[PDB]
Amino acid sequence: PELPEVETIRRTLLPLIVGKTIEDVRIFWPNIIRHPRDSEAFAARMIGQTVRGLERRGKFLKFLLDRDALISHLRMEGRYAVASALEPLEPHTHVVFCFTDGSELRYRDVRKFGTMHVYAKEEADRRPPLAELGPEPLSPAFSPAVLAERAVKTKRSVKALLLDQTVVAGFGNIYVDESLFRAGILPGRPAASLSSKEIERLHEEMVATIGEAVMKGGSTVRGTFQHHLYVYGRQGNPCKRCGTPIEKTVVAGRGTHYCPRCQR
DNA sequence: GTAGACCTGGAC
DNA sequence: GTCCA
DNA sequence: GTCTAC
Ligand SMILES: [Zn+2]
Repeated sequence: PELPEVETIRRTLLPLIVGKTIEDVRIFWPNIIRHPRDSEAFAARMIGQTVRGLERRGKFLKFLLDRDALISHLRMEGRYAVASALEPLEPHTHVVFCFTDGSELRYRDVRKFGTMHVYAKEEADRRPPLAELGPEPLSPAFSPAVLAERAVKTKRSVKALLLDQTVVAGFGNIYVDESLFRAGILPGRPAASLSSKEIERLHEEMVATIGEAVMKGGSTVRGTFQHHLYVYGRQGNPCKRCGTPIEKTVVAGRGTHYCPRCQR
């Protein structure tokens, strides 16, 4: 899940929990709770608070309660669902919040990588993990200029620069490869070796890609945007623009898909 | 930079 | 049995 | 998806 997936979850979950008051919280896999460290304290501070709103910052979901904010990261398998407290839980359910009306919010995560933090509202943006986070791609904060300042100062690949959440928030393996394809730029190339015409071009393809994926409810990998993917997950398949077999190597320590003729 | 963690169930 | 994200 | 260790 990247910005489009996390943003879709946000729009689809808010109306199912707004106004509900928390009555109890249960943890079946402690390590998921990062702050406060003691999972018993995390559970007790939320009791009695009402869900007032739900926001997003990069790839993080930000639950807004009475005085606190709950910060949740889904990593690779994390998923949410609301249901009746009288029915059986699905497997791999590690954290559950029970509301005073008999319903509950369930969090599942097969690999157990997800994380959760909670702080008073006014302190959330000044502390980890949201503190040293970059600007939103669909906002004036992100521009061709703000993308150059960072590129003209490093040897690392251009893909390695886009995966970094401090540079720009929200992009992942799927949308980084797609964006670089639409811009005609090889992923393994140096960030400093990019011209101005390329920078602006890359900025424009990232905005148009993230925007499109959102209007389609994200992509279903592992939702209808996966039908619009050009390179991701298409090793040894004819390119949609030129017909050259898509290739797959390894850049920045991650699997990488690209077209050898279209990108350069 | 690229293995190596942190975990687990479908792929081949 | 075993390699993958 | 991220963080850490040669
Ligand atoms: Zn091509």
